[PDB]
Amino acid sequence: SNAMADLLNVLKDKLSGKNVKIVLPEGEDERVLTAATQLQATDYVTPIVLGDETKVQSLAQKLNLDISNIELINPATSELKAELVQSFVERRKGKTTEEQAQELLNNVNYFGTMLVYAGKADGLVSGAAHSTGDTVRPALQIIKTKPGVSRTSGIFFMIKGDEQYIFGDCAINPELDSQGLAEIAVESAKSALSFGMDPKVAMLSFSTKGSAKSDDVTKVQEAVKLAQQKAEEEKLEAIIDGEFQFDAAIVPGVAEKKAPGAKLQGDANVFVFPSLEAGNIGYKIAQRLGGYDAVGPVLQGLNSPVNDLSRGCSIEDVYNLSFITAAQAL
Amino acid sequence: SNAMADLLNVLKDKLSGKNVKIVLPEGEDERVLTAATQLQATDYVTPIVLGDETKVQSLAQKLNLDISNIELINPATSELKAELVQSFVERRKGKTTEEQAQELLNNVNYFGTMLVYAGKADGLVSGAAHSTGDTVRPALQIIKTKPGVSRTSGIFFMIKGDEQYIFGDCAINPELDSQGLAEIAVESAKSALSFGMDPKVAMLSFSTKGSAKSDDVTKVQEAVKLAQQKAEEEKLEAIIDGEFQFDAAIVPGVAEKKAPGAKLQGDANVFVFPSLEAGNIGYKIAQRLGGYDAVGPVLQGLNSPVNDLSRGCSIEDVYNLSFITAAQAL
Ligand SMILES: [Cl-]
Ligand SMILES: [Cl-]
Ligand SMILES: [Cl-]
Ligand SMILES: [Cl-]
Ligand SMILES: [Cl-]
Ligand SMILES: [Cl-]
Repeated sequence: SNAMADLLNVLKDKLSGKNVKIVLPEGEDERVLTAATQLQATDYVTPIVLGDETKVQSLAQKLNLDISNIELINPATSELKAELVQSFVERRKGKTTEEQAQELLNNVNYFGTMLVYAGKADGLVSGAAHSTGDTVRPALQIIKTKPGVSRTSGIFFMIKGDEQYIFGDCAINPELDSQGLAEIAVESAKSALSFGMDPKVAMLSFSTKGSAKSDDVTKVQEAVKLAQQKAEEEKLEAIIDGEFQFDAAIVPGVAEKKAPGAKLQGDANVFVFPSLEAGNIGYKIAQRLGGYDAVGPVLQGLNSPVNDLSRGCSIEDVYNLSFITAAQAL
Repeated sequence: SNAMADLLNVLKDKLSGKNVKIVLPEGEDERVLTAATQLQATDYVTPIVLGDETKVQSLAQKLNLDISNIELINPATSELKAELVQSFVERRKGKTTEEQAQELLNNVNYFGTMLVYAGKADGLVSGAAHSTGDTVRPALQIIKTKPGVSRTSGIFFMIKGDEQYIFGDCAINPELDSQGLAEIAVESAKSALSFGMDPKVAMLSFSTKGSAKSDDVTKVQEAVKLAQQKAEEEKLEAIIDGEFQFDAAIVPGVAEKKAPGAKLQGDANVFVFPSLEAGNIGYKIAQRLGGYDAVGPVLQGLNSPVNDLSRGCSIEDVYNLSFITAAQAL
């Protein structure tokens, strides 16, 4: 099996001919620039690279890359800047002056975020470069969360051989109550659909179907009710159930004994952790002790997708995250 | 490798000739009775089986077991009952009458617990039989936690091939603050020593050494300080450190990057989870996705050890848990 290639093949079938454009603000980053050349040579994702044109071209030359067919935009000299300034001023509802917007939009991450907001591109991948802060920051200001969603959350694809799961929230929210967990469950189901999965979402705990009693157990039980309510409202093509211990969620024989007649019978493929402590630890255990590759974090909940690279990313990481982001944009 | 046999070999070297006696209250349980015969045929653990003598002998016959060399005690007719009644009345400080004690001590779990308290046996393993409640309940009343320990906690040996880790608290305490986590860390270190390990205890979080800020991160940071204080006080032969994400605790290269100069460098063998949600989920992930066997739960913190079997245990589980309990008694 080749789990990463198999995930990409599902995303490619969705993306083929859709012409999705992903902004890569960090054109002076070697990994990003090289990944842009690779994406350009597919049909699925069109990279829009930002930076100083002379510096980016010099870096390409150093790297022995032909970037002549890549769209490369320097914010300060772009014919689009004027419209993006005006839109950013309108979006900010008077919180930013025209002069401030003219200044801010010279920043590659702000400019890139505005390309997405203005419909000139579909999503954005950044974070490889030290000068990029949190990729998500301008996105929160400009793009915002989707109607009905309070906050972003972070998911990972956990992949090994022929197995592919989604785990979340593993990165973002350190304090979660029932409403927050239910939000994560619904967003994760939607993300799983974007990625071509048939979502079966287990809300995890140390209890299975009332086997323990505590405030944290009640929290997850109430989250299941709210998530099911939100899903059914929207006729989401997903099953959401809980509370389950991890084995009851993923082992049919355990489910049969501990959760008889539940909607899930040990066949979950999306796992919602009851806290960030649990999720961060749990994906790291699956990664190291299970030998699963952890692809992410992938952000969900925004009106348009943006995702954040590690400073230590590889070229392949940029390529893969660009595909994931492009799939999210559909 | 044979991870379970290898753990038993360490425990056998400690137990050889020490004549440790483990009470098995459930002599009318097939698994327990068969395990008693197996333990009797070693030198390490002496089983003290309780029950109605005629019923236990009839069950042995049905099972084709020779139990003639096993110590078998019927509480109601035991020559020891009178002394155990008097001791139980004294231990209860007037909360139980002599008549009530005479009645209660006919119960195999109470009688067995009193054998331990009175120094007639060293530990106790129960829980296979439906009529046994929580094995620990009489223990809490009679044996109690060790001086300086508030509560029991539950650990698992996570074993695969040549790898052996301790995870806790994975079973008992649904609400833990810094003091409670520090208690678990110190008890787990002590348990690891009992089991022949050189304990390197990582206190887990979603943060590594200040990489995130939240109340839950502060909780674990403060727990590390308190645990180190308690360990150093007692010149415990253990290292306790944190806070660590799971990969920083167990992967040297991650530790070097994320926790430079920390006391642990990716070489933890004892893992203290920041909550029961995290621990219960985390061991189940290690078990199912990692293919680790999870041996437990093993209780720690009592003045004398008692441990609890699943109703669905095997014969081997009773045998193994008897060895673990006997090791704890040293
Ligand atoms: Cl559902
Ligand atoms: Cl669990
Ligand atoms: Cl990355
Ligand atoms: Cl230490
Ligand atoms: Cl972690
Ligand atoms: Cl068991």
